[PDB]
Amino acid sequence: VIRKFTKKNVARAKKKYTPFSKRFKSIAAIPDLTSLPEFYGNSRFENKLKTTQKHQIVETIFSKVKKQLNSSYLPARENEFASIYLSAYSAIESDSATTIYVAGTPGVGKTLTVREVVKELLSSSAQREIPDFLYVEINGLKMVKPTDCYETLWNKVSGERLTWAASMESLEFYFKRVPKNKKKTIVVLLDELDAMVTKSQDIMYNFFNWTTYENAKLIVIAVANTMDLPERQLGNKITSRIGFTRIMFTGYTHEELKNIIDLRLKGLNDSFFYVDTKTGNAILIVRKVRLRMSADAIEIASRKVASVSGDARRALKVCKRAAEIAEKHYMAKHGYGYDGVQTVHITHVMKALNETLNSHVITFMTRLSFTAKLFIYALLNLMKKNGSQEQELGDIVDEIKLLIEVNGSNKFVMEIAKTLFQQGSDNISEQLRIISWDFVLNQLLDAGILFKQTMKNDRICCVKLNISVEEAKRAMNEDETLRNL
Amino acid sequence: SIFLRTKALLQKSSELGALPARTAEYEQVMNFLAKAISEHRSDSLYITGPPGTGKTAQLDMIIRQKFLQNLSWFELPDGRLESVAVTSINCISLGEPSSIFQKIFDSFQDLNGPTLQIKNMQHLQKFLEPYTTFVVVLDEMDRLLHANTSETQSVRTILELFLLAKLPTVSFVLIGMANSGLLPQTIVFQPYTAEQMYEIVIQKMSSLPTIIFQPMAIKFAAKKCAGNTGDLRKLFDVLRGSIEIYELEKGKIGLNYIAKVFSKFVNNNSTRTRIAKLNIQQKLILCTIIQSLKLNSDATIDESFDHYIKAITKTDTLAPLQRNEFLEICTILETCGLVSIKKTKCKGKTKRFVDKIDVDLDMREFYDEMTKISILKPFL
Ligand SMILES: Nc1ncnc2c1ncn2[C@@H]1O[C@H](COP(=O)(O)OP(=O)(O)OP(=O)(O)O)[C@@H](O)[C@H]1O
Ligand SMILES: Nc1ncnc2c1ncn2[C@@H]1O[C@H](COP(=O)(O)OP(=O)(O)OP(=O)(O)O)[C@@H](O)[C@H]1O
Ligand SMILES: [Mg+2]
Ligand SMILES: [Mg+2]
Repeated sequence: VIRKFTKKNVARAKKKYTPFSKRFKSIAAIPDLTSLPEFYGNSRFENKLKTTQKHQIVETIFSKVKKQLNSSYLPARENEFASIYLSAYSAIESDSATTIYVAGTPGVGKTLTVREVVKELLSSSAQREIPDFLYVEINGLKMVKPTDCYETLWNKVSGERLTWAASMESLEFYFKRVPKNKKKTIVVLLDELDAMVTKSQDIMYNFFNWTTYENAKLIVIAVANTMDLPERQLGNKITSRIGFTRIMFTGYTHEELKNIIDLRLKGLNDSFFYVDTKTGNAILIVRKVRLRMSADAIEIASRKVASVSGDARRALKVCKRAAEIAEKHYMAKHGYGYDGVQTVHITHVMKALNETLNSHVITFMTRLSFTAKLFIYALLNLMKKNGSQEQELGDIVDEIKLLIEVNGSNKFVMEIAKTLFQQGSDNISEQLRIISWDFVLNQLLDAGILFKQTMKNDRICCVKLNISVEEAKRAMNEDETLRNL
Repeated sequence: SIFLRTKALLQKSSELGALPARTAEYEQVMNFLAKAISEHRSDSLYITGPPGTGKTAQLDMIIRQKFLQNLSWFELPDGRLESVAVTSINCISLGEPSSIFQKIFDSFQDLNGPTLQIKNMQHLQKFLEPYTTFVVVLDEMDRLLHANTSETQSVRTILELFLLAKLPTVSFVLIGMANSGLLPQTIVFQPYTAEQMYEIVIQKMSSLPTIIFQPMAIKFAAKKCAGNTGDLRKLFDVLRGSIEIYELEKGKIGLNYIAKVFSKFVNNNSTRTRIAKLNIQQKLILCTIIQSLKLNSDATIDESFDHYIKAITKTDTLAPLQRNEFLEICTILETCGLVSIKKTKCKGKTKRFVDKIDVDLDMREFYDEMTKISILKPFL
């Protein structure tokens, strides 16, 4: 039979379709699910990235600082920790179902605090003072489909693999109908909650409505990026079910950021290493070299990061970048390779803070060819003349031609005009566009300096500056020929 | 412990044949049930209200206390003990609205017997002829409309359910709960008042031996939760947070802990306090942003920086900044909470995505704070 089209790359997973409501013939037929060999959590890829180390790498004096300042390795979050821990501990011990809403800006320790809470709760459950529970982590930005959370959570509960709809009625049956004595408490971290927001808002309603069921024993800890998300994007039902209590994670102050960086720099700052002068490898306790990172540098970086974001990721990255600048200068000075006091100074911290601030756009426009600068000058002249933010390309052509033909008496124009309109050549006729006109137009379009509308007539097509006008003016009058005229 | 058990009773999943403040609605639903089961007449009920007014709790109490799978007895005031089969279905947790008839069959037919495939209300209508009154309670039936299509196919499911609960010689009633002559009988659950909230809280806590609350604190919390649309869930969160703060900061707990709840979980940030934490340069850039949005109101970062440069060369206050430093101070104003930078399409002849400035601050206290600084009034 001849097909009208073919699907030759269909990949379908082995997911059954029958939900949990039809496993057993009755409510009384369900056993205690905590004793089943597949329920409640009862990797093979870690050896694939193993190789044979046949070299000896050199770890220098600043290597331990850069490795230790990473995000992989709880001082300033102790009230939020106490709130989340006490609510979750009361919900576990009473066999209740509870929503905990946590919101905040990036890098302020939300995921870290919730993970530390569930580690202390699992340790407390290991001492047999609260009942045992299953911890499920669902990240909305780590899902392909938003409904895959239905796939994930049920797979964490039962060990079955079903399609998302059947998983959704399975979770509904499990949370409402199964009694508490046959169940185990489940703590779910929903992280990046906004990523799980759809048009129907069914996932939001289901996940927060299961926390209103008497038999559920479900604790949902939802992490948001804003506090006004349930009012702005969600309905009144979901906003009512989330609750009035909402824990806000403020951005870190510079005392808190300094405490975080000093906590990572305990045992390394004001310490001595044994450093080989032949290769460069350094050992924590041949020369005895003292390593310092100054507290004034850390406080400058902490104050800047705390005013801009209050982000622990940025504070740690600025400190690591300063140490890498110092370590690059160190390897340049001593000639070390990749096989008495060394200090991360305040100047490295200022360089790390200024390298994301130095405005390469003006430098890029300064280092362009004469035709691109002439294009930008003509466009700026038209914006000065007729006062419009969008200029037609034919007007730019005509005003470039006027700029060449009026200030001819400039010696540079007498040098450049034959190049511009004939490419320095007899037997090439005079050209309506300049040489490399489309080249510099496409080059300024690639950089994001220009916006061009989508028209097929090249003369009436409009061009707008996407960058600010003042930086284009200062780049243009940096040029000695264009500022002369 | 009394604190743990009191917090357990004040959860939003906590349970308690009439609810304490829903006696009239209970008698309405039971007289509808009397005129339904006793007459052997199919009929449709439609229960409506704002969230938290206790519709789902009242129907759950009715099903649990006063009532093929799920077969039970219904007792009349006469007391003839009719045979009923009651089920409750939450409509949002179904994958499609078209399969709910099947789930009604999946709520009623026994697993040992044959399992017919119900496609529509015709098959269920055929299924209910040889019978025993069938009671369904559809929660969130309002999610039985379709978000796509138009008027016609959106009502495709609720009208076929209403016809199935109105045709003769069946015993299928339909109770529908939704959020705010074959038409269903309408009951509107009302938002609670402060005294109703107080009586519900005292009735739920009457199982406890010792009340850890002063009654004036419960009255204060109930009267703050008794607004235009005030629900019992907010009162439960407020009281539970009162125990939370009380045992985080350490007897009958005071009225002051309710105020501590309403201050801790309402970030009542003032534009006064936000402007007062800035320096002179952040205040100046805030003023230039305000003026640029006053004159353009669809303005980019780069046009606002152009306006800042023009104003700072017209007035000559301190030294002008570079575009990236301007953007960094704009993000500082985001961190303080006065300026927001979004990413939106343009509406010109060259429509692309650009960074856009919106302001969420009110003009009066902004101009009042900026009036007191003399070197800023050229920018006002
Ligand atoms: N209080 C803290 N003490 C020590 N390190 C911290 C602290 N807060 C944050 N960090 C560091 O910052 C990293 C990022 O924090 P985290 O992942 O918790 O951020 P987040 O607020 O969840 O951000 P996002 O919204 O981007 O997910 C942590 O892994 C850790 O290295
Ligand atoms: N009269 C009452 N007595 C005791 N608890 C009540 C009462 N009314 C409501 N509640 C409790 O308040 C919560 C909300 O009740 P319910 O689920 O019935 O709300 P609803 O009106 O169905 O709202 P929604 O549209 O949000 O579902 C539940 O915890 C319920 O036990
Ligand atoms: Mg996170
Ligand atoms: Mg309800």
